[PDB]
Amino acid sequence: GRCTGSIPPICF
Amino acid sequence: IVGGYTCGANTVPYQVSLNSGYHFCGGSLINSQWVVSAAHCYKSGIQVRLGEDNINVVEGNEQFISASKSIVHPSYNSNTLNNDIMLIKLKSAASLNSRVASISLPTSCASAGTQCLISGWGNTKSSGTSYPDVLKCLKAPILSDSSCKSAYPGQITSNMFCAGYLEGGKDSCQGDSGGPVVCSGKLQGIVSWGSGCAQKNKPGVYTKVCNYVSWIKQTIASN
Ligand SMILES: [Ca+2]
Repeated sequence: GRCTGSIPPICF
Repeated sequence: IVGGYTCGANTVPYQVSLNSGYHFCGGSLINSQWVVSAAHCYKSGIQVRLGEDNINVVEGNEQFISASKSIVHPSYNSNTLNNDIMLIKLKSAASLNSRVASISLPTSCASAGTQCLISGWGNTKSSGTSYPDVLKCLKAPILSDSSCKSAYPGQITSNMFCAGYLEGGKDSCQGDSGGPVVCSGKLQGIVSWGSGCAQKNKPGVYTKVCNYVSWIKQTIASN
C-alpha cells in the first residue's frame, strides 16, 4: 500500500 | 534499502540514525547542531546517533546526542505527506571530523536524470523483511515529474519528487524514512513515502529539500 518507510510504517 | 550495496564504514558521514530504544528513522546532519529528517518521523525522546556503521555494535566513531528541539514544518499534512520535513536540534554540538560531517544544502533544485545516493538501515527485502546491521547505499536517478505523477496520480505535490527505478528491485524501504538523497554533494531529498518497496512502476517519493532552504536557515537562526 501507500506507506512511509518508518518503524512502524505509516500507511494509507 | 532494497537492491543496494554495503556503503562501507563512515563513507556517508552525514547519515544519522534516530533512536528511541530502537532505530526508527534516518536523518542528515547539516551543521554541528542540526539534523534534517522527515516530519512523519517526529516523536518525543529522540536520540541522534552519529558516526554509525553497524547500528548494533559499538565500533568507535559513534556520537550519541539527545535532541533538544524537534521542529516539524508548520504546514506538514500527515494525510498527503506534503511538507514532510523536520529539523532536529542537538542538545550539544557534534564533533565534526572525516567520519562525522555535515552535508550541504542545495543552492538550486536538481534535474531529472541526476544520479543521487540514498542510504539507510532499512529493510533489504522487497518481499518480507530483513534489517541490516551496517549502512546500505543505493545509487538512483531523479525521475521526471511527469513520470512521478503518472506513477502516483493526484498524489505528487510541488514539494515531492520521485527517484529510483520503474522496473522494480531498487528502492528505499521500511527504516529508511527521514534519510538522505544526496545529489552532487547536496541534500536534495528526504525519504518520505511510496507504494510498497521496490515494486514495479512505483518509485520512491522524496521531500524536495531545495524548496525549504530559506525555511531551514530561518528556523535555525531563530532557535
Ligand atoms: Ca555502532
